Order: sequence, then structure tokens, then C-alpha cells
Amino acid sequence: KSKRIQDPIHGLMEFDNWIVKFIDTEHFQRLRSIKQLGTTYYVYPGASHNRFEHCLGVAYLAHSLVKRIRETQHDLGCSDKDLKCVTLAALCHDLGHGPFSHLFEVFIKMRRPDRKWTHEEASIMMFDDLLKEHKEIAYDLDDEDKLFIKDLITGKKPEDTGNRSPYLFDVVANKRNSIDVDKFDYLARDCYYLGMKSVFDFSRLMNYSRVSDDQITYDFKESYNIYELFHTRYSLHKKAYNHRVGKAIDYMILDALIAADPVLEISKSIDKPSEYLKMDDTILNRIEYSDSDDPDLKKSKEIIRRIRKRDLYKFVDEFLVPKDLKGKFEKDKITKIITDQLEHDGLKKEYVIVDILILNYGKKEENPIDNVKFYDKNQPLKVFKLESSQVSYLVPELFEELNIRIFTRNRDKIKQIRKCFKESLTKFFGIPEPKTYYTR
Amino acid sequence: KSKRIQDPIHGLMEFDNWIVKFIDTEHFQRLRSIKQLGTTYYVYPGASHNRFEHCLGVAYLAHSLVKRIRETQHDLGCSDKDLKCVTLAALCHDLGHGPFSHLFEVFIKMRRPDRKWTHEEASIMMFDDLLKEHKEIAYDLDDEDKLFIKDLITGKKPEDTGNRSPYLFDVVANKRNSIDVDKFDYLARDCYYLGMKSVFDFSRLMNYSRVSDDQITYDFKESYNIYELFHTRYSLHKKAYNHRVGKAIDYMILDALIAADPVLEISKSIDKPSEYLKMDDTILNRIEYSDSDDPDLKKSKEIIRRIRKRDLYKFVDEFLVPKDLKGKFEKDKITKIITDQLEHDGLKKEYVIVDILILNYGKKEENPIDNVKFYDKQPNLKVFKLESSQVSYLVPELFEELNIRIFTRNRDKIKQIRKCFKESLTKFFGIPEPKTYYTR
Amino acid sequence: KSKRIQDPIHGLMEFDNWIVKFIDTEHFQRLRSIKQLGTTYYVYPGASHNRFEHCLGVAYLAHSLVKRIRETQHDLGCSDKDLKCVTLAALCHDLGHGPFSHLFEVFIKMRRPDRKWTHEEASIMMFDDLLKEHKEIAYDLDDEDKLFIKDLITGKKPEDTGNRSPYLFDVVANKRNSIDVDKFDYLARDCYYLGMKSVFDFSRLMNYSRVSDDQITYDFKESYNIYELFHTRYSLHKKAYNHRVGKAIDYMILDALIAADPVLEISKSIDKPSEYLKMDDTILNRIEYSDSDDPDLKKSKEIIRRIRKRDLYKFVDEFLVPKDLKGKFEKDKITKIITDQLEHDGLKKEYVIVDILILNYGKEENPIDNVKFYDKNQPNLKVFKLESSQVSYLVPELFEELNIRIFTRNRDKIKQIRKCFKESLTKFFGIPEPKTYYTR
Amino acid sequence: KSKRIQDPIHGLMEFDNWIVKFIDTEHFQRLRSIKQLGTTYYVYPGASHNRFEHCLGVAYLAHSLVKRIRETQHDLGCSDKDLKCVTLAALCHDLGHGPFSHLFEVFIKMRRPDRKWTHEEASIMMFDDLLKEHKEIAYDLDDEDKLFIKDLITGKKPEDTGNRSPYLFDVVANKRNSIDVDKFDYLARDCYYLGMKSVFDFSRLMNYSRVSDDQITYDFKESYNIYELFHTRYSLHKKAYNHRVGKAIDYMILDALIAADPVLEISKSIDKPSEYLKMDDTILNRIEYSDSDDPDLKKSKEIIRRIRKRDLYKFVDEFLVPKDLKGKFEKDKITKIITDQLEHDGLKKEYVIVDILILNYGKKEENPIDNVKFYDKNQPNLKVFKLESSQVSYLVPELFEELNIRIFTRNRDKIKQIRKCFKESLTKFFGIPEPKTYYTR
Ligand SMILES: Nc1nc2c(ncn2[C@@H]2O[C@H](COP(=O)(O)OP(=O)(O)OP(=O)(O)O)[C@@H](O)[C@H]2O)c(=O)[nH]1
Ligand SMILES: Nc1nc2c(ncn2[C@@H]2O[C@H](COP(=O)(O)OP(=O)(O)OP(=O)(O)O)[C@@H](O)[C@H]2O)c(=O)[nH]1
Ligand SMILES: Nc1nc2c(ncn2[C@@H]2O[C@H](COP(=O)(O)OP(=O)(O)OP(=O)(O)O)[C@@H](O)[C@H]2O)c(=O)[nH]1
Ligand SMILES: Nc1nc2c(ncn2[C@@H]2O[C@H](COP(=O)(O)OP(=O)(O)OP(=O)(O)O)[C@@H](O)[C@H]2O)c(=O)[nH]1
Ligand SMILES: [Ca+2]
Ligand SMILES: [Ca+2]
Ligand SMILES: [Ca+2]
Ligand SMILES: [Ca+2]
Ligand SMILES: [Mn+2]
Ligand SMILES: [Mn+2]
Ligand SMILES: [Mn+2]
Ligand SMILES: [Mn+2]
Repeated sequence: KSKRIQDPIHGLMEFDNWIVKFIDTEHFQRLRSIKQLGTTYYVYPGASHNRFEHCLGVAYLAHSLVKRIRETQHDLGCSDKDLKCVTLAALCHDLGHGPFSHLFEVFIKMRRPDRKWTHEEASIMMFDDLLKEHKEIAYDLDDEDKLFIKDLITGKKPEDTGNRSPYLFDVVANKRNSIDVDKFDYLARDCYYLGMKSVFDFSRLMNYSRVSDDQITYDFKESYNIYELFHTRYSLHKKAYNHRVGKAIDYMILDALIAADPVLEISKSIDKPSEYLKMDDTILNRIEYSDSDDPDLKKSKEIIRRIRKRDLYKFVDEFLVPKDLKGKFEKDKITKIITDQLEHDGLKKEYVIVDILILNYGKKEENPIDNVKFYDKNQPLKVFKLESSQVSYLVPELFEELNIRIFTRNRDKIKQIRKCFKESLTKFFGIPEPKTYYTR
Repeated sequence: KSKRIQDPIHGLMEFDNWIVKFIDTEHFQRLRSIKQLGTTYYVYPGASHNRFEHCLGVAYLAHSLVKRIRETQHDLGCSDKDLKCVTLAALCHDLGHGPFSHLFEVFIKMRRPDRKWTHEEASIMMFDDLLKEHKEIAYDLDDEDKLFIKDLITGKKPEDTGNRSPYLFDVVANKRNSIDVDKFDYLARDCYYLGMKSVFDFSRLMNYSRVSDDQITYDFKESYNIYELFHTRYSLHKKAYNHRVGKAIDYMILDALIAADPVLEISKSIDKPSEYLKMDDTILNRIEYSDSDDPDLKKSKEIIRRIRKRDLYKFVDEFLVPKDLKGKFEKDKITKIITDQLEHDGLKKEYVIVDILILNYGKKEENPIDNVKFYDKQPNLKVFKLESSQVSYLVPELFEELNIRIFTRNRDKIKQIRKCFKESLTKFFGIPEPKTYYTR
Repeated sequence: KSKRIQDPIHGLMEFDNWIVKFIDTEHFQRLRSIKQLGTTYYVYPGASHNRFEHCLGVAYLAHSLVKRIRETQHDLGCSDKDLKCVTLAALCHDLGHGPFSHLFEVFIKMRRPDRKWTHEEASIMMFDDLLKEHKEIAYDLDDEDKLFIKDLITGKKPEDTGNRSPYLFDVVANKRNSIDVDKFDYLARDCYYLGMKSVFDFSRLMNYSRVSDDQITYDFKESYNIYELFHTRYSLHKKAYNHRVGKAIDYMILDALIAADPVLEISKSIDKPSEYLKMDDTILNRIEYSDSDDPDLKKSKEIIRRIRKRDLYKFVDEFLVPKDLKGKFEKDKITKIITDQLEHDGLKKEYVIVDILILNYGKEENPIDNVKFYDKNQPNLKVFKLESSQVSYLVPELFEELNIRIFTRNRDKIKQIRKCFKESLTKFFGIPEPKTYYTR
Repeated sequence: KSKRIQDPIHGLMEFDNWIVKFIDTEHFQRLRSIKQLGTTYYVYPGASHNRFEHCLGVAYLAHSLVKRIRETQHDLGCSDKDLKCVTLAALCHDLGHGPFSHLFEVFIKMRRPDRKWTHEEASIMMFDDLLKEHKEIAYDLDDEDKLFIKDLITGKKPEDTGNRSPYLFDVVANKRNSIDVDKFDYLARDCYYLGMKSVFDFSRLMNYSRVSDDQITYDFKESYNIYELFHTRYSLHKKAYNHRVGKAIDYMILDALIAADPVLEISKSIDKPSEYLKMDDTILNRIEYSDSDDPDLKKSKEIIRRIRKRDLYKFVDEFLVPKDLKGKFEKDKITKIITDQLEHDGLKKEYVIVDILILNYGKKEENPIDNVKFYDKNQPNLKVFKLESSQVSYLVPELFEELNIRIFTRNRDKIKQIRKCFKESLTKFFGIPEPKTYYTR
């Protein structure tokens, strides 16, 4: 009946036999071969964790959070089916992730930019395919139930929630608060495995929440803890997720996948669920260990061998554009002028890689503790909202960061591309003195 | 002939006999009876630690850091005597702390305002008496070495450093960076004992620093870690150090010390070292259990019995002043108006307590990382200071935050003076509807 | 009403309003000044915790355990009244501890050996006085319920459990198994504060237990966890509790209390609860800082100054008896021949101290004795006992250890007393060569 | 030059540039695709770590320890070459590990028992190939240094260590104490990743040791800490390393490997370095993601399919032999009685699996604390001594060598039936009329 999974983050998690059925499926077990942080493992060797174990924690969190809500608020009318759908939604929210997680999206964009593929779109396809091949374990699931699970995976804004337990949309994919149990898991899981520390305490948000006004409301004593949630995500982005060598290795993995695409048809595995079953991170080993004499795979094997020998794409120069010049930036425009500068004075454009780095705290430029409602235990008083002049705390110095990083495929000539970077910056942005991150 | 002391933060601490004899002085062992966090133990039962164990950690960190500097930079001319002086400075930096730690500094502030007594001065007096009664253990120290220890304890600004190893002044009492091993210990110690998490890693700061420009410079990779030093301290202030009930219990202690002062001469103990040797946290127990029928001591026991019954001074409300009204504030000027407001409607002044809270991200109002010089293991020309864009992270919204907190010695008139605080706020130099802490 | 208290081991413990009424009493608040490990703080600086916080954890653990039992086994009939009794028993079990915890028990044994006093008896008396002094609290409990609480504080053998929830006797003071939530707290709290590690995990024993056969049964997969409970207690005794310098300072505190006993009536405070409320660890400070001219206070003050100066009683030698000579041992007899040996061939007998050390793993019982198990894998309701032939794990080399440790009050001579010990061993025991620990 | 690598166990690890060139070889980076705990990840999802990160820590600890010895005991004569040699042994001590670690040894033994191939032999084979294909990075090593490095990986008894710094054999593969920095790392790394606790503190063992009598001696105050090293490893075996379902999936992987061997020739990979370079855990995916219709491949594909659907081999029962009955026991002889009993009154023997579990507190039935020499800081004149019941009392295993007979079934419908045959064959093998198995109540 009930199962028990030992996890370093959540301890011992209990899953009912109903949950276990969807777990013991080739669709979900596929997540064991998909790394949670992609190429971070190649810079932070502790980041070996996969999306499989992360999804178990989100399902455990969502099930127990909704179970606490149902039992403490019996007048809410939340049914057993509502608890089952939110548990399946949490369990299958990352089912559609591809090899190296978000990097597969960039790969498919570079290959088929018109398909507009995204990982949670594949989550819908994989969820349906699991229900088709294992309809026995989903006998109790209705057609309106099946769409409920899919709508919770993607999340809905507070205006288009409907009448099917609107607070349940705050659990897995939060569009109003961005405070969800999925973030509770990976923030702590990645912190644990990267060997990093965090102040945010998700257990207090797990137990000291409540449902009011069709939304999950939190104790007003937890306001600074909610601050530390997005602070942990901000710090994780600034310390590990956006590491420069990790991005250089990311572009090498892309060039390898592109080269091996015509023979293996990697960018086509997303068209069929049967083909997506076999797509995971082991594709890198398949290319590496391929003995074929195809010039595509030979180029792809060379890039993979370059990873193993640490002969990676080197960094050239970085530039943070000021907020005053943010309006003039354009990814396609800045790429053309830079490549023209290499073509005019320099070498081939094949060497240079123009990378864009967008760091957004919260939702765009929105402050923390926005659209979240608070309560007081003493006053059993309507939900309230704290004003900007009522609470102060730590804040990101720059809410929106625009960084134009330059990588070179060839490690021979870096100083010439570094000079060419300043030449392109002074005539696109007009700044006579481009204050690049490598100042003089 | 050394001694290894086991500690939950630093593991096995190694102490040689030259300082062990200093640790085995009744002057140092007095710190066993002075809690590190004063009255925080009454709200956080885990905060049981005292200043004695903290000072052992600081002495351990100062000795190991300076020993590494001596073993890695032989050209600095740092002697074994210089190792002794900075180690002794660390051990005795908190020697002059009184009962309930900083609570005693504000007790003497009322009783003897002209004295302007600080625990840094008592540390000098206590250190002097230590050498007076234990001159057998200070035979190799001259007055120059003695005066060096005094200066290291008080800390000196970079300009007033002299040529007696100016870099050593950054070790125990940093007046330039605020990055000292004292902060290293108690931040890790308080987090461990309070049960709160920290984002700071002091071991990295200990192992990745070098001496240059007559100061302590840090690796560029530790820039984020330096931010998390003050992040951790800020969060600790916002959650534990400045707890409202902690200050409520504080004001009770001050009142009880005031009533017992004409009988016990508590405020006079800071004048003679042999009188100060008998002054610690236990004076509350001595007053509580004393059976004398003195009228001045009767009120002290009544206040102390109020603590045991948790019939404490009740928090009423607090007001976070806006940035625009900071210059419009004056502590003594505003206290007049709430005194006049209470005698109009309500009761007498004896029930209200006005409290000022100054929360500082680092000493005073400045970003402390702007005073840290860094080095990049691509050897830069000289040690450099981080520019505006070289690094961006979590900055405080208000570097200096002023909070007007209102406490009452009567628990029944919580709403009569909650109004009078708002009427005083709205009538003093403010706004039609003040937004205090409990306004919604 | 309900209050939550942060604890570094249990996180956030919630106490109902009826529990807070007991906490907010001078009887219970007295435990704030009763160190959990007595003089261990003088060897392990991290052991600054008190009996106050330990008691909160036992109450939280006991309450949470028995409440989960009723919510999962409704057929048991465990009423809300029984939940109240076992929670109070856990909260007040250590209410009778005196200064330095168990050390005070040895002190009263040496002073009034005919009283046969124990802190449990003082815990009942402190519980009776608490109710007498607070008539407004604890209205639900009747006289029969008051007897139940006292019986749970002392514990009862399975033959005298009665007919009112006999399983509840396993929660606080377990006599048939010794597996209780009291050990769950201090094993973890002492490890945390001493800076030690343990394999035992009380949380697994908390949520995976079942009540049957009028007792508390456990999952048979936790049989090795039960092994590690008693392993952790055995390891804590062998590493911290029984430290040789800890016992040396123990005798110093005892000698000082003896001198001051006629004046201060320390050993007589266990007769009147009103006198016992002022009996806490700060009594050492009142003696140390006394200005009285009585000769015993000077003798008491001189010993305390020896503690601060670290001129402690020096450990001379220690001898472990073999199993075949255990029966030929008697504390009074071996002390006499050692005393007579010092008197004839040596110095004054006041120098030598003869200390017995008994270390029992659990008598000589096996750690899985008398605990019944249920199989969660196969759905079952019957309990079973694991035979010794179907389990194998770690086990102490010596289940019972008897050591004769000798300390001297005079550190001028040691080798002389050490020689008298060896000659007394050959005269009291038939061995010609003494297998002491200071052989070489 | 030097590089700093962040690790959750050791924090920041520094590596000199010469060590980095070995790390950045395809032979070392292959360990990124080999799980440290084999199939344990299928039971404990936190145990996702690979041999690459574990070997990084071991080389870091081995370098730190030996570097300290050279700086605190100049008179020993430990050369830079010696420090280079032991660090390389630590980095390559797991170089020849096959897919799912210890599982591959059983696959070679089952397929080719005459070879008796061990991953130390493959470690030798892949270490020689590492230097052959990267000769520019090993220019300073001579033939004797290579023999020094190779022997440090295996380890040597105290009677077989020469005069070339014999204490260094205690750093990576300790044959006298079993106290090496290999255990220092994976004991902590496995606990951190499985989500389990440990009483051992390897930091104390790293700094409170001293070399004398051609060995590594430990401070007297660390005697309890040493006991907890083997306490932690013993506890890790009883809950994680020897999990029944982990062993059940171990046999599933084996059956699928034998079934796929005629087509993929997996067992031949242990012969040529170039082929073993492609040998890692990913072969589980290549077999299940192939598309050929070979009947041998179809049999292995089904086994992998039952892994994903948790239609695994079911644990039947376990029998701990008594100490008296341990002398009268033989693996091949007891197995015949069980198959004969199942072929008599049951179904075919293809469903039953006979597994013999051997748990050692040390290496065999010796106590490793009896082979470590201790010293005293307050008595430096006193020669290093062994523990001789003088303050030597702690927790020891009841059986220093635990022998367990476990039965697995390939079909879950015959669990109760095979359970009877296990007790039947137990009665006709041992002189025990009523055997008390694991599931007997
Ligand atoms: N070299 C190397 N670094 C690793 C490896 N695994 C994790 N890392 C970490 O990831 C980071 C990658 O940086 P580098 O390997 O130096 O890449 P790079 O900066 O282009 O190379 P350099 O220009 O020589 O510094 C390193 O600093 C390591 O801390 C590995 O296998 N090899
Ligand atoms: N001296 C001293 N030791 C402390 C103190 N706090 C904790 N300890 C620990 O207590 C242990 C025992 O104290 P010792 O000073 O060694 O007592 P002792 O063994 O009788 O004295 P010695 O003759 O110097 O060895 C030491 O090893 C320290 O690790 C302290 O404040 N002073
Ligand atoms: N009452 C009480 N609280 C404690 C104690 N120890 C720690 N605390 C914590 O300290 C916090 C302070 O709250 P209270 O003691 O109730 O003080 P208060 O808020 O002024 O009192 P109330 O108005 O009744 O809430 C509590 O929330 C507890 O979590 C204790 O011994 N008694
Ligand atoms: N079912 C299942 N168990 C897992 C999984 N991952 C880890 N485990 C753990 O492995 C343990 C044993 O696996 P089980 O699925 O129970 O397989 P089994 O014990 O041989 O057979 P059953 O208990 O009848 O299901 C479980 O108790 C889980 O804690 C998983 O993905 N599915
Ligand atoms: Ca309150
Ligand atoms: Ca000593
Ligand atoms: Ca099972
Ligand atoms: Ca680099
Ligand atoms: Mn996710
Ligand atoms: Mn300090
Ligand atoms: Mn207790
Ligand atoms: Mn290894």
C-alpha cells in the first residue's frame, strides 16, 4: 500500500499506492537520466542530482500541503479527487524536460525556431501518453479531471482560475505569487547538492499557510521568509546557475547536438512520445562512443573530446549595459554589428559566440511580497497586505540585469576579439569609453 | 605543552599554555556567567551560550589566521610576539562586558550619564587588573606589547595605525572592513544556538585572504561571501537580536536594577576591578532570592517575579519612519509630546516606555564592501576596490533604519496608548494617517 | 493562547495555552538556572544548555507522540485527559533536579545518607507545590489524574501499570524497555551542544510506532535504530559524561558545598519547596562573592577560587577490575585499606579521593530485550520478539565496567599516592602486578 | 596554475596544475558516467553521485595529508616525487571500475570465471593507457615511480613495503589498518548523499596523526574516533550497501547483461583500453533504447522493462547462520540441496536465486583497532603502542564476519512456495530441526 522514499532533503516521504503506480512508469523513470542542473555538474561536481528525485519531493510537498489544507479547513469543500490531481500535477510538472533540462529548449530553438517548442508543452504530451499506455492506473480519472491536472501543471492567473478549487493553482505552478512547492524543493535541493547555504525556510511556509480569498495566504510573521525565497533564487542564479564556464560548456554541448542532428534526428524526438522516451542525457555518451565514419558525428565527437580534455570555449569579454541604454539593445542587431566587426577587421565569425544574460528578480521588476496576502493569528480578521513603507529588508541592487557576454570557439586569439568587442560597443551604444567587465 | 578544547562550532580548538594561563584567570572565567545574547534566552531557549565560549572561538580564529599569515608571507616581518599580542587581544576583547552584556551599557547610561562608560573601557580595566594579579604569566610582555594589545582591542582606523604591523588591526577589531574574526565566531555561534540558518562561510574568508597595502585583502571569489557576512548579521538582527519581547524583558531588568541600585550600588561596580569581578548575570538571582525587607528591593523582586509569571511589559506598536522624516526625528524632542499626550487622555507617564531602534547594515550608514580591497589570483597591478558594476547583490533598502517602538508597563491599556501613539505621530511633524506596524 | 517556541533540535514546538500556564511558573522557570550536564560545561564549553529547554522538548515529543496514537488508533480509548497527564508528566519529570543536576544527588547522599533522596521525589514535591501555589490553573485534572501524572513521572513496571492506558507508561519513564521520549531529547540535545555525532534517529522511532499488548511496539526495521539509542547513551557516557576532569571538578564543588552547608542549609532545602525554589546553580556564585567572615565560607571560597585558577584536584590513577575479581570488591573496604595505607606509609588521608566508576550499557541485558515488534510489510496485527539468533549488530565489549579512580586534593605529590594505590591493589586483590592505566 | 573546485563535503579543494592535467583526461572523466553506489540510486534517490567526485576528494585528502607530513617531519625524506606518486594513486584508485561498480565484477565472473578479472587490474590497464595517450603530462615519472603508483593503488602488507617511504601505503589503500583517506571520503560522501548520519569525524584523523615505525600512527585521543570509522561503515552496510531490493535489481542488471552479451560483446571490453573507455552505466540505456530484433537482445530488453515497471525479483527470505554452523557451510553444496528440493516438489529452478551475503567489520575477521599504533602528546618519549585493553572498550560486532543466505525469486507468485523449500533444504543441510529464518516470527 503506502510507500516510503528516503530523501536527504525531505527525510522519509510517504507515497500512497495510488501515487506509486504513476511513479513506476517508463515515462517518469525516464527522469532518472536527466540532470536537474544540466551542465552545472561539469563545474560543480556536487550537482549530480536528476529531475526524477526533484519531482518526488514536489509531489510529496504538494500532497502534504493540500492534505493539511483539507483537514484543517473542512468547509473548503476540497475533494479527494482535487488532492489526487494536484499530486499528479506536481509529480508530472517536469515530465517534459529534455536532456540537459533547459538547454534542450535552446537546442530546438536553434534547429526548429518555428515550432516554438517548450519543455512544459512536452509535459502535456508525456502525461497523455502515460495515461494511454497505463489507463488501468488512471481508471478513476475523469475527462474534466484530466484537464484539471494539465491546467495545474501550467498554472493560471487569478482571473482565469475557474471554480474548481482556485487555491490549488497556488500549489505547483503559481502565476499570482510564484510561491509554490516546486520552488520549495529545488531551491533547497540545489543548495544541498551545490554545497551552498540559504536562509529561506520552506517548512515554515508549509505549515503556517492558510486558504482565504481564493488563494493561499501566509502568516505576516513569514514576510521576511518570503523575501528569502526569491533571495535564494537570485543568489543561486548569481553563484552557480549562470556560471561562465558552465555557459561555455553549454555552447559546446549545443554544437555537438547540432552536428549529430542530421544522423540521429535529435530535434525530431519531440514529435512522438515513443521517440521522446529514449531521449535523455545519455545521448552525449552515444555520440561519444559512436564508431561511425559520418563527418557529422566526427565533428560532434571532436567537440565532446574537447570537453573531456578541458579545451573549452574561452571567455573573451563581458559588458553590462546601463539602465539608460537598455532600450537600444537588440540581440539580433548587436550580433550583426559584432560579426561585421570581425568580418571587417579580424577573423571568421565562426569563432565568436555572442551570449545574452538576462537576470530578472521576481516577476520582471516587481518588488518582493507583491500580490501575496497575509493574516494574523491573533485577529481571526480579513486578509491584509503590507505596504512598501511598512516593511524593509535586503533587496537586489539591480532588479534587471543585462549582460552581453562574448565567448570564442578558438582559444588562440582572445585579445583581438576583446578589442573588437569594445569597437562594436562604442558605435552601437555610442559610449566612447565602454566600461567592460575587464577594465583596461 | 598544549590543550585541545572541543567546541561545537570550530571542532577541536588547539590552545598553547602561554594563553591557557591567561584563560585560567578568574577574570576570564567570569565570562562563564554572562550570556552572549543577554535576555534572548528568555525567548529563544537555545541561546544558552555565554561570552566565555565565544571568546575562546575568537582567540582560536585570531591565532590560526595570523599563524597562516606568518607561514605564508615571511617578508612581512611579523614576529612571534606579534602573534601573542593579537591572540591576547582576541581573547580579552569582551572582558569588560557586564551582566546581560550590552544591557549594562545602557544601565550606566541612565545612572551615570556623565560617566560615558563603555565595555571597551572595562575591557582595558579588566585586562590591566589581570596582569596586575597574574604578573607571573606576563613576564615576556613589555608595556609596548601591552599597549599594542590595548589598541588592538579598541581597534584603530587605517590612518592611526603606526608601523607596528598595521594589518593586524583588521583581525579582532576591524574599523575599516568590519571583517574581523569576532564577527566570524558569534555569527556562526548565534546561528547554531538560536537555531537559524546562515548564508555566510567564515572558513572561506579565513583561508582565502592575503596581506597587502598594510591591510587584509580578500580573493575576488569571496566577494559574494563578504556580502553574506552582513546578510547573516542583518537577518539575525531582524529575527533574534532585536526581538520585541526581548526588549520588553530588557526594560524590566533595567527597572529592577534601578530599584536595587541604592541598596546594592550596582552602578558603582564599574569603578573597581575587584567589585566588577563579582558582577554578572547572577545578580538577578541574588536580588530575587534575597530576604531583606528594604522598600527599594521590594519593587525589584516584584519586577523579577513578573518575569517568572510572564506578566511582562506589553508591546504596543512600532513605527518605521520614512526616509524623508529621518532628519525630522529627535529622540528627546519627540518623547515630550507623548508625555503630554498621555496626561491629557489616558493615564500617567509611568506606564509608557519609548524605545528607539537603530538597525545598521554595518557600522553607521555605508556599504562595508566598498572599503574592502580585493586581489585576483591574474595578478592585477595592485589590490583593487569593486566598482559600481563589477558586482551586484542584495543591498539593504535602508542602510540605517529608525523604528519608534512603544512599550507599556501596564498590560490593560494596550489600546488606549496605541491610539495616543498614532495621535502623537499624526500631530508631530507627520501625516494624517500614520502607518504603524499594526495599522492593518 | 497556543504558543510556538523555536528550539535548535525540534524546530518550532507548539504548546497549548494550558501547557503555557505550567511553563509560566517560578517552579518551572527555575530550571533555566539548572545546567543539564552539571560540570561538563567546565570541560566542554558547548554544554551550556539547561534543564528548562530539555523539559520543553520532552513535553513537545510526548504530546506529539501520544496525539498521533489517538488519531491513528481510535479503538484505544485514550482520552484527552490522558493526553494531558502524560504531557504534564513529561514537562515536570525533571522538575526536582537540584544544582548541577545529578551532582546534587551525590551531595545529599553524602550529607544525609539516611534520607535516600532522589530528584524524582523532589519532582513530585515540586509538582504538588506548583498546583498549591497556582490554584487558578489545571482545573480539568482531578485527584486521580494527579496520581496518574506522578506515576508516569516515576514510571511503573508492566505488572503494576493498571487499567488506565497502560501503554502511556512507556512514553516518559519507560521501565520495561527504557525507550522513552526523554532519552530521545537529551541524547540529541547533548550531542548537538557537546558537538558530537550519533547514528540514532529518534524521528523514525516517533512516527513508526504502534500500541499493542498494553505497550508501545516498533517497526521491526527499526531494531538497529533501537540498538543505536543505547549505543549513543553508552558513547555519551564514555566520551563526555564520565570525563576524569569533570569528576575532579565534581569533588571540588561537593567539598565547597559541604563547607557552606551548615551556614546556608543547602542539604536542608529539599524539605521545604519554598526553600528549594532558590536552590539552583547560582549558589556557587553567591558563595564565591560572599563577604562574610565565617571560616567555612572561606574554605568554600578557597575551593571555588581553585576552580577559577584551574588548580584542580589531579587525577592520579585508574584501575579496571577483571570480571573474575568483580565479586571480591567493596567500595568501603577498598577505601579503608587505601586510606590506612596512606595513613601508615604516606601523608594525611585528606589528600586522597577514592571514586568508583560504574558503566552499565542498559544490568547485563541485551538492547532488544522486552521490546515487541510489528511487521508493516505484511499487513498484520500481532506482535513478535526478535530472537538473538535472527539479529546481529554492534555490542559493547564490556556490558558492565567497574573502575577505581583516584584523585588527589594536593597536586604537590602524585607519584607517591599512585604507588600506594598499586600496593593496596595487591593487598586487596590477589594480583601481584596491577593492571592499572598508568603502568607505562 | 592551481584550480579550486567546490565540493559539498570538502568545501573548496585546491589542485595543482599537474594534478589538473590528469583530471582533464578522457580516462578520468569516464568516471562521471559510473555511479558510486551502483544500483543503490534505484532505492535511495539521493545517491546520485558518481565516482568522479569521490575520486576528486580522495586525491585531495591524500595530497593534503602527505603534504602536511613533509612540512612537519622533514627528517622522513618524503620527496616531491613521493608526494606526486601517492596523489596519483589516490586519483586513479578507482580508474578501472566498470558499470555499476561491483556489479561488473559479478558479470565478468559469471561470464568468464577463469579470468577472475578485478577492477584493480583494469585500473592498472587504464592507468597505463592514460599515460600512453598523454605522455606529455607524465614526463617526470620513471619506471620505478610507475610501479610505486601502481602498488599504492592495491596496497601492500607491512612486510611487503620496501624502504621507499613505506608509511605512504596507509594513505590510499591501507592493508594493515584499513584507515585510508578513501574511506574518509566515501563514508562522509555516502552519508551526505543517502541522507544518513555518521559518528566518524575524518578531520580529526587527518590532523592528529604522525608517522613513525614506517606507518601512520594516531593520537591516543582519536581512539574512539577510529572506532566510529568502522562503526559508520558497518552501519552503512546494514541499511544501504546491502539493501535487498538493491541486490534484486543487481541480479536484474546481470541477467540483462548476460542476455545481451552475445550481441554487444560486453565482456570483451575488459581486454582493450579503447573499448573500456566506452564502458559505463549508460549501457543500461543503450540496450533499452536500441531497435534490433535479436532474440537475445529481446530477452534483456524485457528485463529492463520490468525494472521500469517495478516488476523486480522479489526477496524471499534470509538466513543468518550461527557461529557453530559457520564451519559446516559451503556455497556450491548448499545451493544443490535447494535446487534439488525445488525440482522435486516444485517448479523449475530458473526462478530461484541463491545469494550469499558476507559482511566484514574490517577486511576479514580481524579487528582493525588491534593493528593501529598510538602515541601520546604529553608523553613524547613513550614509544608508539598498540591498544591492550588499556582504555580499550567500545562497541564491537557480535560476529566479526556475518554470513547470510538470502533467496530471491524471478517470479513473484512463488514467494511463499520457495519459502517452504528454503526451510526444507535448511533442515536437511543443517542439524536444526526447526530453522529460524529472517521472516520467521
Ligand atoms: N579543469 C577542470 N575543472 C573542473 C572540473 N570539474 C569541475 N571543475 C570546476 O569548474 C571550473 C571550470 O573552470 P576551468 O576548467 O578553469 O575552465 P577555464 O576557465 O576556461 O580554464 P582556464 O582558462 O585554464 O582557467 C574549474 O575552476 C573547477 O573549479 C574538471 O574536471 N576539470
Ligand atoms: N585549563 C582549562 N581547560 C578547559 C577549559 N575549558 C575547557 N577545558 C578543557 O578541559 C580539559 C581538562 O582540563 P585540564 O586543564 O587539562 O585539567 P588537568 O588535566 O587536571 O590539568 P593539567 O595538569 O594541565 O593537564 C582540557 O583539556 C580542556 O580541553 C578552561 O577554561 N581551562
Ligand atoms: N510564555 C513563555 N514564552 C516563552 C518562554 N520561553 C520562550 N518563549 C517564547 O517567547 C515568546 C514571547 O512571547 P510571550 O512570552 O507570550 O510574551 P508576550 O508576547 O508579551 O505575551 P502574550 O501577549 O501573551 O503573547 C513566546 O512566543 C515564546 O515562543 C517561556 O518560558 N514562557
Ligand atoms: N516502488 C518504488 N520504490 C522505490 C523507488 N525508488 C526508490 N524506492 C525504494 O525502494 C524500496 C523497495 O522497492 P519496492 O518498490 O518496494 O520493491 P519491492 O520491495 O521489491 O516489492 P514491493 O514492496 O512489493 O513493491 C521502496 O520501499 C522505496 O523506498 C521507485 O521509484 N519506485
Ligand atoms: Ca505575544
Ligand atoms: Ca589534563
Ligand atoms: Ca518492498
Ligand atoms: Ca578557469
Ligand atoms: Mn520543477
Ligand atoms: Mn565578541
Ligand atoms: Mn530528562
Ligand atoms: Mn574509492
